[PDB]
Amino acid sequence: GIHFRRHYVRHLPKEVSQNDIIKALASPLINDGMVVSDFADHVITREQNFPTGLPVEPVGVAIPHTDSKYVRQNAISVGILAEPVNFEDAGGEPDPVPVRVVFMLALGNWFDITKWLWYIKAVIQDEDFMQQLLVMNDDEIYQSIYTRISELEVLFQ
Amino acid sequence: QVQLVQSGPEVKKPGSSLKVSCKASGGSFSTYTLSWVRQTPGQGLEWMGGIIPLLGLPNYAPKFQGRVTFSADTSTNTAYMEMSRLRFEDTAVYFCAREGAGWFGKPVGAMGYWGQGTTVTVSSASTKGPSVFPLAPSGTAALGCLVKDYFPEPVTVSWNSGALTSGVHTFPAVLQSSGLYSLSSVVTVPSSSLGTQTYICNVNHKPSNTKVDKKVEPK
Amino acid sequence: EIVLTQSPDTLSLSPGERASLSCRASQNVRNSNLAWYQHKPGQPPRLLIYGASSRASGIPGRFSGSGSGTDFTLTISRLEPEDFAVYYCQQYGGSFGTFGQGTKVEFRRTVAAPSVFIFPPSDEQLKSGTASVVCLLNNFYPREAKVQWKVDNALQSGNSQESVTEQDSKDSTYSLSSTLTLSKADYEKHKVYACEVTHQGLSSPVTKSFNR
Repeated sequence: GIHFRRHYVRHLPKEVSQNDIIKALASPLINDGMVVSDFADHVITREQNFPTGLPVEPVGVAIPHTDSKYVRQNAISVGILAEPVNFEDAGGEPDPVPVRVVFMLALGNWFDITKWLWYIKAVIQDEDFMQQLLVMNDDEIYQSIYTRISELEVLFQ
Repeated sequence: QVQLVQSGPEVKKPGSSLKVSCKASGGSFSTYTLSWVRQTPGQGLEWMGGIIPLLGLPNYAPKFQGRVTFSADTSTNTAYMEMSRLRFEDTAVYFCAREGAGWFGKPVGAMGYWGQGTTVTVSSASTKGPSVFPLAPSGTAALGCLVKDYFPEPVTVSWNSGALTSGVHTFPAVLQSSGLYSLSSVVTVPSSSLGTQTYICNVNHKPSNTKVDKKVEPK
Repeated sequence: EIVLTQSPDTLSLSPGERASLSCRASQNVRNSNLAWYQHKPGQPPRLLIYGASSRASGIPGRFSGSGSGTDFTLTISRLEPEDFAVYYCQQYGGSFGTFGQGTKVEFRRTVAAPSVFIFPPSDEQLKSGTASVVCLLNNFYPREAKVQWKVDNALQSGNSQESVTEQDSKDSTYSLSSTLTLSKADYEKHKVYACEVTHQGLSSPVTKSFNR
């Protein structure tokens, strides 16, 4: 059971590097005890080896993560960026991907990961919802994301 | 539909390195997991592990963590399994399986689509042609021919160029202490029919390019 | 580690009957992450059911799955010739997936005794310097049969190999071939070679011998 709270959702200031985005989004998970204390270091080392950026169509998406051994409780942290931040395309691509929205996934089970990639593909495909994410505030994007994953969960079963 | 095509059969020496490929002709498996299941002779299925292609995140069963390495390429839709320091115990049939998809592409978790399997043989033996010996008969009479001391698998046995098909039994090969396979094939035929007709067993061993047609008749 | 054990080892049924296969886990299977597979000789394993009870696409209505926690069951309401195969259960709730030992379902028929034949070493094979005697058991059911090699009233152990045919589609019987390997030197010394066959269909042990 993944834990999604308002505290995990946040807006990030401009002129912020990818490293700082990782540490900032992992900070609430570390404080809650959802992950290990140095969870951000394993995420960025994973991020350098395997790019997690996805192009989509309205906005860009990032899916940072790490091995399941470091995660203690399943969680998800969402970050909204005021200006596009460079992220390398997942799967391998020379041209960079301008990622506006970042989805940090901490999952303790390897088999659950594929289902959460399918949830993410579903929500990011909606062109109007991705572009409305930017204008909505933290509480508005949290409730919309919560409602959509809850809707997606009842459709999965 | 979506299908998985694996590499051909491989025979390798002990201590060698193996690499098997599995391409998904149908669709991109980038979103779904790709697992590897092996089956040793006379045993059951065994889960070696899997790879998440888009993320590149692998999972290894504790029994295979050391010598096995999984990888996948998303641009050619092909997954790879590497195994260094091959052993006699590594002789098996290796399967690749893509994760199943429910309605509207929901990942079920189970392995929905399977490859045809790759036979991997680990042995110090060399390619050798078989020696065919006859099993002469002595109502119902039984005759056959013994195919002995060949390597590697497999061999095909036919009777009267395919004309004889009812009552033919070809037994599985057994690996001998030397390291060479041995196989037997027999047929039951009326005792009165022995004198009229001659029965020839057609033995083909493609690895050694051996064709042997042996007539079998009373002692 | 989650270990799975299936029962029974072999299920002998006739078409039209109801099949029940049991799969048990040492620990609770997380989120009922279980799957049932069907494996036929010479074909890739086919996924039948995923999760506790969810049916894979294309599987007929016969196959159904039940269970939760540590106990799980596969049920085939009606059996047909295609359904006779080996069945595996696999769990994916743990950190790594594991399979079960498997259950073989086979065609059930009236018990039939084997027709036993013995083939002595051929002349061509005797020129090579190795002698192999072949004891053939043909069209017997059930599959379990014991072959014992005796040479001049001497029990032979550790110098023979046997293989069994898959169940015939037309008559649901089995055939067995046993080979006794000896050097040319040892073969010349002895005179009587025989294989003893014990089977449910045979009222008394059947012995086939030759002298050379």
